[PDB]
Amino acid sequence: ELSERGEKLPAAQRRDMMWICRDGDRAKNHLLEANLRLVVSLAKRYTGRGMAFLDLIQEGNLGLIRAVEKFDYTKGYKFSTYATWWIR
DNA sequence: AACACTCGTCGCCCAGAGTTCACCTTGGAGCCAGGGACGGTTCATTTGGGGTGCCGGAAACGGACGCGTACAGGCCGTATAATGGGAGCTGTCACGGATGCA
Repeated sequence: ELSERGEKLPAAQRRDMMWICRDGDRAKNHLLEANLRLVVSLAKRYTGRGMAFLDLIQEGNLGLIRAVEKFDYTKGYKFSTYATWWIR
């Protein structure tokens, strides 16, 4: 929003925003690397037909990306239950 | 064993078979002369008929044209919890050389 129709942002008001942006992206990454184990545990079951183990794993990884992007913590549910549907 | 009769065979002699040799007729075979009518040709009609180009238009007909419907394929989302694969079967030998360790 500040890019066009903004203000000459001072350093105190710019560096903090940049830092929190990087922090959020890093936290997202961290959750993904945490839950790849759930991804592989789910994808182990669909083997033996069509495509290979690693292809299934990477498709589950894409599904996990989608699940994290569309997750909602306010609902007070464990993340695994929501992510399983998207992985599948 | 002694004795007294009738029949082919031939020649000859006269008449015609039928054949030749050899005489008169007469229906010609055709040759030409003359006269149709005749069928092939040609040319006058003769209006009975074929003919037609185009259209008013009536109706089919071919298609455009606009606007509805139809599954096929695609996108999307599902909130207890569910957090590291089965399986592979492997009896070769020669052997040159790199090669990871010596």
